[PDB]
Amino acid sequence: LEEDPTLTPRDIIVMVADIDSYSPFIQAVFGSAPADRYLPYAISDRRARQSHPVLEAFISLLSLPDSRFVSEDVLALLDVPVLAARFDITEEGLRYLRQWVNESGIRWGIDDDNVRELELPATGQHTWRFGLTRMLLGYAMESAQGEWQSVLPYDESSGLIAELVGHLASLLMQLNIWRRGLAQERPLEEWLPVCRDMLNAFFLPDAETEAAMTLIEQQWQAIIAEGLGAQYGDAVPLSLLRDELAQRLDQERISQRFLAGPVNICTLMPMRSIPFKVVCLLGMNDGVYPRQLAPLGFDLMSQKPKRGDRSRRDDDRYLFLEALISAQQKLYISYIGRSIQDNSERFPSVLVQELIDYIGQSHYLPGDEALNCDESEARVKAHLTCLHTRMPFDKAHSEFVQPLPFTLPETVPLETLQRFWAHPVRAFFQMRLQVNFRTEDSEIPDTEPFILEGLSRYQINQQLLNALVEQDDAERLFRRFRAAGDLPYGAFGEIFWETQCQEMQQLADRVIACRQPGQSMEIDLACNGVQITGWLPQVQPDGLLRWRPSLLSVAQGMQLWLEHLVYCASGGNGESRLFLRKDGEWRFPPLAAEQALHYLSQLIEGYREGMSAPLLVLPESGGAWLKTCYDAQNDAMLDDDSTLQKARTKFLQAYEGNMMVRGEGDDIWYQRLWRQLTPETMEAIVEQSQRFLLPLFRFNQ
Amino acid sequence: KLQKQLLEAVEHKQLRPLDVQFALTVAGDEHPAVTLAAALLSHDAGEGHVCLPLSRLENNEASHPLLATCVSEIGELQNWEECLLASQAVSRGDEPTPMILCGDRLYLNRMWCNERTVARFFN
Amino acid sequence: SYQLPESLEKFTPRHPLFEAIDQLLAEPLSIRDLVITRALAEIRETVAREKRRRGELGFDDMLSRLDSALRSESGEVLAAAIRTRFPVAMIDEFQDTDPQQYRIFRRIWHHQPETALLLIGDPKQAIYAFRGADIFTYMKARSEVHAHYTLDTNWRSAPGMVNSVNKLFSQTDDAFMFREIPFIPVKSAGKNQALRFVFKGETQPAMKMWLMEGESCGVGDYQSTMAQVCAAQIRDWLQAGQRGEALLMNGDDARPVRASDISVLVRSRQEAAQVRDALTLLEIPSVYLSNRDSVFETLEAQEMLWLLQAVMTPERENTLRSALATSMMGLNALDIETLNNDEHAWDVVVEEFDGYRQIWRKRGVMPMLRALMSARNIAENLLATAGGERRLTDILHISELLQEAGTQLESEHALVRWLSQHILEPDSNASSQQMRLESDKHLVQIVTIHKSKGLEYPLVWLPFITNFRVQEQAFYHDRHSFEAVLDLNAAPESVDLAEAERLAEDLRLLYVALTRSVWHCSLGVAPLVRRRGDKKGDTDVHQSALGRLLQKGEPQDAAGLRTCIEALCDDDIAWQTAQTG
Amino acid sequence: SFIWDMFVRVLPEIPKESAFNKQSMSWKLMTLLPQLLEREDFTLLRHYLTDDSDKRKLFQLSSKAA
Amino acid sequence: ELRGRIRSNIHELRIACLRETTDNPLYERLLEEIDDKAQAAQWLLLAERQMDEAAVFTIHGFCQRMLNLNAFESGMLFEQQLIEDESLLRYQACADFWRRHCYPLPREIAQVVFETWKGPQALLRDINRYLQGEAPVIK
Repeated sequence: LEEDPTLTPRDIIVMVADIDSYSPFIQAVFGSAPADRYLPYAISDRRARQSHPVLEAFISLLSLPDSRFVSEDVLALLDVPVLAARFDITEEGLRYLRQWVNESGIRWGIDDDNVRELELPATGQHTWRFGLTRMLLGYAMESAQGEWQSVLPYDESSGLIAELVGHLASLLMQLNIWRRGLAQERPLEEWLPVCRDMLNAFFLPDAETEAAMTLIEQQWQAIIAEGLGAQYGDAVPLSLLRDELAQRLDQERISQRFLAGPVNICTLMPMRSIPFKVVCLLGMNDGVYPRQLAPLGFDLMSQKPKRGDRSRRDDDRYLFLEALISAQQKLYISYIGRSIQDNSERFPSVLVQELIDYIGQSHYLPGDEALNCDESEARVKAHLTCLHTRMPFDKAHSEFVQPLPFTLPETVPLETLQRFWAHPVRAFFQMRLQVNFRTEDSEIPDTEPFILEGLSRYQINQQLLNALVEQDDAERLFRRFRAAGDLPYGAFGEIFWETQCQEMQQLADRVIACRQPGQSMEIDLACNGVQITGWLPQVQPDGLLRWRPSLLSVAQGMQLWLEHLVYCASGGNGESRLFLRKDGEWRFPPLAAEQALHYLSQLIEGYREGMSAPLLVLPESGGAWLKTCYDAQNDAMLDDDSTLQKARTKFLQAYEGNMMVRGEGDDIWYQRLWRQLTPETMEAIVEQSQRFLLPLFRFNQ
Repeated sequence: KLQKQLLEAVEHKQLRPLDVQFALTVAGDEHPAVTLAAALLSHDAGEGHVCLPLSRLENNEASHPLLATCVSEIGELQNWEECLLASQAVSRGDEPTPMILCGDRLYLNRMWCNERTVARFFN
Repeated sequence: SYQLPESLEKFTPRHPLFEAIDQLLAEPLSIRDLVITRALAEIRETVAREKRRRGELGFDDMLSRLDSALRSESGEVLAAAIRTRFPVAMIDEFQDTDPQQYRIFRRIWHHQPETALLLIGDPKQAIYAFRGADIFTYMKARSEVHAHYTLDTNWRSAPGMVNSVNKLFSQTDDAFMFREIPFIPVKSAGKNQALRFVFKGETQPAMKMWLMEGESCGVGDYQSTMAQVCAAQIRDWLQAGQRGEALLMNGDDARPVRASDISVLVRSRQEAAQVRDALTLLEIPSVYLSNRDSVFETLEAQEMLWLLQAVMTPERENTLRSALATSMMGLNALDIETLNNDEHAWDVVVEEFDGYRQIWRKRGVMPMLRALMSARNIAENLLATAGGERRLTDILHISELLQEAGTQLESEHALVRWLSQHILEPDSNASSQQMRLESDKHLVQIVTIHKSKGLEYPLVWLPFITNFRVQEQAFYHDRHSFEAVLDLNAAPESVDLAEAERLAEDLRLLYVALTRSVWHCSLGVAPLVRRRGDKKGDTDVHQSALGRLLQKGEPQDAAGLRTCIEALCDDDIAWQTAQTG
Repeated sequence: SFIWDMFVRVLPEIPKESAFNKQSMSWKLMTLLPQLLEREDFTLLRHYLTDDSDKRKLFQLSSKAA
Repeated sequence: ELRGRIRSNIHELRIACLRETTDNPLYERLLEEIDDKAQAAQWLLLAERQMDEAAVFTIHGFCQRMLNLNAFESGMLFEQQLIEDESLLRYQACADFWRRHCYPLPREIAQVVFETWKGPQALLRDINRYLQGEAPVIK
């Protein structure tokens, strides 16, 4: 259109072999066209999508009684704004509904009668009735008293936001009543008002909705009118009418904007031939054109081919020639040549192959005018064919770290240092420049929990342990978690409980063997002219004793190290200990107050530099590199070249993950800084680890 | 029973569907007097009431022939104290039960903790 | 343990309890033998019944339906129409067939002349044992058919390579552990006899083993020495051929060696990190073509999720600075620090998303992914930054993946829920895999055996041909009826039959691996032992595939293996020792 | 429609629409087929339908026959 | 690829038959074996234009095109919607079984069950490899 001066967009037409799969790309590019290069379009024969969520929701309601009613499907129904307005559901309360149905434990079907209908054993829990009972007893009373009819109260709803509970309850009794109603076979004369009853019972009409309601009512009336006028009397089930409605509803199409004025996109209608100057075609690969529709099998016309018969194959073969002869100036024929995945070969259709063969056997290029007929044919075929490429495109980013100014306040909290030192790489992001990666809330689990893993079982172990150190009962707490629905059904809960309690007993008795009554204390001490304020909770007067049901890690032990440093800064003679699983133990001896303040000064300057620029302190891989290299007998640094490959092996095998442990390199905080680990940054990390973490093994015992 | 009548009353907007849910889920198939009592106490709780004398709810009879429908159970049910205490959904303050009655007043049990601590604070 | 009655001279039974105790011990006690069968019947029954109420269909169900229609009484009538319609049948790649399919073919075309049947396949290259393909049905077919023919020409490889691969498999007769797969010699072509591979003048042997030094060795040594050695030789070839030293000529028309004409063949995936690291330590571009990883695994999906979430909810400062803090926007510490304190420049970025969200609602998915691509101009950023094309292509692939959901779904909550839904599940769909970032120029290819079928290569290596893994799961075919019978209890005879079948499969893999090398290919070998005590004189090489070719089922050691190697070492095969260099 | 209009204009005593339509014979065959079954010539349809049916196969056959 | 190679072969054979002089020895020996060049050329002309519907399939496509041709004996539906994600269906079915055959079991019986494996996920992972294809005979 730039090359030719005047050509109306009314006088360009592009046909296509298949319309529905091709349409999203056409619509996307023609809606994403730029400003100056814009030209309008008019797509014809689009699939009829007038009120798509309303139609899909009504079809889902008409498919009611054969569904197990997953909570995901229930909320995918509930998202409709018309239903939300009718059942007075708000978008701000929708988040509360999401988190409450995710966390309150509503996973299986609607009710235990449906569960028994599906011949399964009656679990008696994990239903919508169970979840509503949980929610309403949480509304009534707190979760500290216990259980009233062996179901756990749910204290997340105790205010004025509880109206959505009754809203959802009314919705589910309406669903239950219509589930009961829509199962039995009925004749047509009382199948007639069912659609009207459904429409008025569920949907409040909006300004736009009446078109969809009229479509549904007209289709229902037409179907049962055909049935009644065809004189049928026996009852029919709901499934046949549901699939007939679903097939007939989307069979409507749009042929109302054929000559709007812009460029037109449409499929090849039969016998349609209009003169035009520009005609373009798409998708002439083998096996897609012409579309092959086999005869049904019992046909008798195909056995006796007479003159007036019509075949789709010959219809397409005639339409191609009619489209060719219906062109005046230009023709644009293209096809998919090579598969983009494996770079294999595909082939164009037989019609296009015949056309290019006739073209090649028709003319000759002006260059080699008398060389050879077949060589000239091959040259013409090579010259006419155009070959595109795979990708359209056939300052740089700088290093992210930059120095920053920072001040040193005279009064700093202990919790600030603890949060910085827990993980400095992410601590540079999460508090300094106020960026954090607030991940979206997770999925609702599909079914009841069979086994327990991760943070849930960690919390269960912690709640078992804080009672085991008190040596209180486990049976009531087991009943409370069974009412919570966080345990497997039946005696498997007791089987799990036996293993957990017997495994935690060996951790518990070690804490009992040295537990002493202690007290909390408030740190008010200065270092390098900087006052430090903090609260030290539950410190025994004769030392330290911490415990936590976790595996041993260097970052875990360094918390105890900092605890012992701040304990020795406030006088505080005596050793310190920490207990973990598998009887892992840590031991730190007391030292001089000046030495403790010197180490605290080193950590303070480390924090001061790390706040200005994100200092690289890897707590576990660097510790794995630095531990075996260090020898405890000499308290010095071995530097033999034999260990210079063992250190590489163990550091790499600790950094990159195994198939059983989560990859330490698989963390977006580290992935943001670089894409690939480099040996220079490795050496820098080794240097920082040797500069900072090395006092730990000097006093670990 | 009373489910269609109280849905009609929800359409009348006199009693909230939340009150309907609370009464249904803590009554089930218990005494109809207990069902109406739960519905009315949930209604005044949604209003914002803190106390609920038994005489006021007894002589209200807002929606139904209370006496002529309630007299179906064993013995003299007009002695409403243990007539309610026969049901499992109420207790005098011994078990973790949502419904507690102390001073011929029936109300919520967290509200019972608050009301009894302020009642022993007052008198 | 001592209830064997023979132990009188070891450590008379005189009572029957001392031998009934061993009678009790001879039968293992478990419930798995019952529960596996009881679940296996009902799972298939429940799936086949549940598919009826939805009316869907499957590839497994369709062939079973056709077989059942044959099993009905009208099979003669149903087969007569097929015989009339198609009086011929041709089958390519016959090595992947099931007894169901062979039953169909046999029933339709085992009789009724004027109708023929031509089967074309190979007993070798049958490497789809886990793809539902049985090898024993081929021998079952060959026990009924009685016409056998074999081609001779090759058209591809060097005559010396053909002679060497004939000689090395001509060691022992019926070497495939089966009397039904006899390997016969084949000849080369008369036009490829001028193919030579020279190295500083004189030519080079086509086939060549490399061997460890030591009485005993392990898998760690097998990886660590040989990966370094292979990388060293590949580097030597790469450095030599760039100066016209080594050439590949067919007669006189020669060319140097490049990266594209050098590849390697391996067994599995977990080993490949060692090979890739050892290759890139000498600064060599390596790409792993065998990966079928989903694009949703990479960080591009995370950044797209964050961008869509921030453009859906542009209100809070935290969720917007989360999107601007991503690597693809390409900012720095000073950039973010100036962005925090400048309220006007902050509000400009706030206000552009206000209109961008309206454009999102009006236009769908794709045009906004085009518009935010064009507006920040990050195409030239990733073109300037090295290695950014891999990060760039995944965004366009994700955008093309989103269009099949952006039309069938309309709610903006649904799509951002859908993305996080597929984040936690890497589905193995063919459209979910990664496209090739640069399949256009000269690189080094690392591919596995299973994808190596039919692809020709000039030169190729083979480091891991000695290693093997013993099967332990009870699954075997009968030696006469050829029925796949499964045994619940551990029967050592069935275990041995399964091990023999597995060894046959490994030898088929070796035959697959020692093809498609027109000039030259090479491999290494080790006297690795799976036993714990090393110096017992009983090596475990013959347990593997290649060990049977040299030891013929003999417990040997380094000296005997060395003599067996150099017994047949003559001017086409050349042996060499390998030092850790 | 034009030929139908010519029919109405010329030939008398014919309604504006016939009782032979693509949906009419669906329910007509629905009614007729179980009554017409077992006539010693519908053994193929008997083998098709009489094994198990909730009129889905019958409906499909009715539409195809229409 | 096979269809395209076939079309190229028949086209080249037709041209070589009309020119009576070939270069490939295979076509040379075929032209030596030609009885009637005009009849052969006529058959190739009438066969090349019928290529678009020629019978080349996979196994699934072959049985799909055969049953919809003659489905009276099968008794299957004319039109169906295919599916591929049957793994989730099998995962639902095995857990459905594991609900009914483990929950009413007593503690002493269920202890041995808990010993050998814990969850229906691992139960499916153990026995998945025999579910597809033909069920095997159990000794």
